[PDB]
Parts: sequence; structure tokens; C-alpha cells
Amino acid sequence: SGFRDRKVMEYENRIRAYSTPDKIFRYFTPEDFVRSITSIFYTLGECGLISFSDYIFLTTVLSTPQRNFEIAFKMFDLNGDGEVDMEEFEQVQSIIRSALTTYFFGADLKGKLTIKNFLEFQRKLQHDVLKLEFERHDPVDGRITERQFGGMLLAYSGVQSKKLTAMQRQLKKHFKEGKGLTFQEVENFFTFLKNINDVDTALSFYHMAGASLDKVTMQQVARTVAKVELSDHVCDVVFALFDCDGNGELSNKEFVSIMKQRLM
Amino acid sequence: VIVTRSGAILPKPVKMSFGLLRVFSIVIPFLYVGTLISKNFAALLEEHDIFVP
Repeated sequence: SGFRDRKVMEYENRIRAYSTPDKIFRYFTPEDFVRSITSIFYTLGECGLISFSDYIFLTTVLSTPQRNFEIAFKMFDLNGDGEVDMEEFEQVQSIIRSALTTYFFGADLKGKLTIKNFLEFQRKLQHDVLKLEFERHDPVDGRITERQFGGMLLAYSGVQSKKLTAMQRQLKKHFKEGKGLTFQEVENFFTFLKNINDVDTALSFYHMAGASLDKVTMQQVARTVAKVELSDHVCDVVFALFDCDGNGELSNKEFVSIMKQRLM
Repeated sequence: VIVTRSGAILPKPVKMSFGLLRVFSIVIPFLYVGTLISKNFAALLEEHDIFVP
């Protein structure tokens, strides 16, 4: 099946790139939502046609970065008292036009848990979707190829540029040694890739000149802004991948900005 | 035909003033441009996402 689906494989990608959520959730939703790529769900006592409002909520549980969703948490708390049940919740769910409620407010749906549990819930979901995707790339020895670890970035970025696309292919020439990329050395990077919004902010002085800080303190300032450490080699391939200009560094227009605008 | 029907011989055909060197220096200067506007154009496709080797 050569050219059977290399239109829909790009089309569904184009849908998942930028499109309306209507057909997006029509692909039932119970767990088909994992199609959003290309152990929480065991606890998903959901109802197949759940909603698209929760969907809008759901992707934001992966879209909203770390420090910001605290405000979404606060915005969720219009009743104050550190807690808000479905009254405000399901209302702002309705304004667009269940398992999470059973997961938050219990199967009774009434007992209002501390909405501080919005964070940890956001933590594992970001992990699980990243987890399942890590198996989709078939981690050999618990590790994946640098062209896979770079591939998911492209799958994350969702950009259409033939050059860097080929650079993703050409990396085996730039990296023929082979090390494999573990699930932890990629999860830490995405948490950084999540909080990109503040990095460029923290990097503004560099942004006033450029070069994205020589790839090493980049990793250092990453841990500062991202609250999580990365290794050295993990980012060397990233700078090797996105070095479109061949300068050995990045401009904001090289790597950062594309990430920044990705939050659309 | 080489000879006319009367039996005479057709006149001398007319070349053009060592045109062989004239053409030879209208092909090459427009052949060298062939290399340029190709290489320049392909490199111009590196500037964008239209194509890449």
C-alpha cells in the first residue's frame, strides 16, 4: 500500500495540524483520541461519545504549559474556596456548544475534591500520551534512534519545511555511532519544550543578539526555566537537527519561535 | 541539385564571414549563463521549502 494513504496520513496530519474539532472528535473519543499523534486510560470509565468540550479541555491538559495552567486552575476557581464543582465547570463546558468528573468529583460526581489535584492529573496525562508515543517508536533496549527522538520533535512541531525534514533523515550521517534515546531523556526535554514560553523570555537578552547560547548553557538555562535536567548528547542532536543555517547554533527564527507559535 | 538542368553549375554557396567562430562565441557565453542561472536558482530553492536534493 504505497500511495493508498500517504494522502490521508498527511491529511489527518493536516487536520491535526490546524482544523475544526468537529470531525476531530467524530472519529469515535472513548480512547480513539490517541489518534491525536498519527495507564490513565485504564482508569477511564468514560462514555464513548464523551464530549468535545472536555476534548478542548483535554488537549489543553497537554497544551497549557506548567506555570500557566495554575491560572487556568485559578480561573477554574471562580467560586474561590480552592474548589469548584461542575456548576461553573460544566457550564463553561457547555458554553462552547464525564470520566474526568468521575475521576475528579468521584463516581458520585458530587463530592468536590480539592482542585489542586488538577496539577498531578495534568502531570500523568502529559506523561502517558508521551509514554504511549514512545512505544509507537518501538524503543529498542528501552531506547529509540536519534532520528526517532528527532522525528517526534517534528511530529511535535508539525512544520512543513523540506530542508529540516531532510535534516531529520540526514542525521544518521551526522550520528552513525548510535546511542539510543531513553524515555526519560526525552520526557525531561519536552517538559522544557512545554515551558518554552518563558525560555525566550528568559532568553530575551540573547534574543536581542541571537545564537541561542551555544547549546550548552542552553541546556543549563533549560533546567533553570524547565525545573528539570537534560543530558548533553540529548540536545546536541537537536542543535544538529535544527541547524538549518549550518552556523552550529540557533536563531529564534531557527528553533525557538517555531516552538513558541506551536502553542496555537 | 548540384547542376542546373541546362548543364551549367550552380553558383558558389555563401557562408557567413567565419561564422563558425561567430556561433562558437554565442553558444558558450550563453552556455556559461546556463551554469549560473541553474546553480543560482537551485540554491535559491534552499532559501525556501519548495525543493531540496
